[PDB]
Amino acid sequence: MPSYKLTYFFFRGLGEPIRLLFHLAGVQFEEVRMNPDQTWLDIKDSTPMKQLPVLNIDGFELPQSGAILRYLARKFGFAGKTPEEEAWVDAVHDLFKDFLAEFKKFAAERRSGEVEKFRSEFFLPARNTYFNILNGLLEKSNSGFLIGSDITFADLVVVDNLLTLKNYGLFDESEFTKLAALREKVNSYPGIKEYIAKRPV
Amino acid sequence: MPSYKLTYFFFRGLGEPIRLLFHLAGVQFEEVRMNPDQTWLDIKDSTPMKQLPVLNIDGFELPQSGAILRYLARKFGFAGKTPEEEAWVDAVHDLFKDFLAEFKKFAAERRSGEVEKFRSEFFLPARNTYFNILNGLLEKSNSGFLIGSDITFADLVVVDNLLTLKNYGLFDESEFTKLAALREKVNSYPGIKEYIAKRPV
Repeated sequence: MPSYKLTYFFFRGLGEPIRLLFHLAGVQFEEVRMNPDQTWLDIKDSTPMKQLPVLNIDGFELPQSGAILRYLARKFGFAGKTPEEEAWVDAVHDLFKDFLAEFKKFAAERRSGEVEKFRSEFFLPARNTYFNILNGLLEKSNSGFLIGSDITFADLVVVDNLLTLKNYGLFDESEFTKLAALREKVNSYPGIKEYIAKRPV
Repeated sequence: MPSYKLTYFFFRGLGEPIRLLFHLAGVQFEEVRMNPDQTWLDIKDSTPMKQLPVLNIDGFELPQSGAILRYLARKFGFAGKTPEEEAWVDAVHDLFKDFLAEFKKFAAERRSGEVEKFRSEFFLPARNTYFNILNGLLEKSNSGFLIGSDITFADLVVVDNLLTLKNYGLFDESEFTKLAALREKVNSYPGIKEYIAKRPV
């Protein structure tokens, strides 16, 4: 009877996929919320790698969303259907992390200073390429999920971001029929539909 | 008999740890150095996720430095022992990556445009934090390696960067008696030692 504990912030950011993961695998976990508006230095300074989220499973401590995602997805069997698919999961995820950093660069710079769609020409190009690679796997894929015969933590990681992307008005569900379908596919997926349901919008 | 190719540029960059792995392991692979100053637009486009390095095991491709490392590292036996140990290697790897992103963020500003040490007093707080969490493991270590009873692909990734940081003068072997200690253990490691001896200084 192992108990799972995830310490993270109020928002979705990096921990949401891990959340959707636990729900996808239907394994109950206890979430200790943190306040980024009232966090104490000594408390953050005592986190495994001085940053959240952090997983706790009967003693074991694991920081780094990426690491955590895989650790659980691995146990719950949503890390990949074979040693080679798993690596592609790790692949799409890395692509994500890469883009995620290009996005944050935009998001954190569109409130700096005034026509500046100029810097919106580092992002759109990047976002576009990103979407191509994603539409490449989608173009192929015969299951609806990015890679594999089923859903993997790569589908989560990518869509949760299509959400925030959407909210920053950087993702028009229209123009991107394919990704749209995926977002739909993973949101309606049992375990997540119920979760995304009562989820503080 | 399948063949192991790695496509990547003339320099160390992101692919070097993968190279260190194939040697440290002893598995035979061939390198396809690519010209960063000659990549024909359409050549880049037809790459798995339009980016190098790329692992090839006979018409099987793996598009991510991290995906490629973990993939091989698992097959080769340097991903970590127990699942919990592996998760930490994955975590220390993610950390390195978070850090790497800062280093670039510096090197860039380090020659753009003016004694902007302020950005350099934005880099150090990232630099040090990184080094600390890195020291914590290094202490808790009984092997002399970041995590586990032996070497891990995580170390490969960490020491390499320590070298390049060195070249950028952002690291002093004596100032950091521990991290330096680590770097020695990896370079001298049987297999790596040979290889690094024959690579372009």
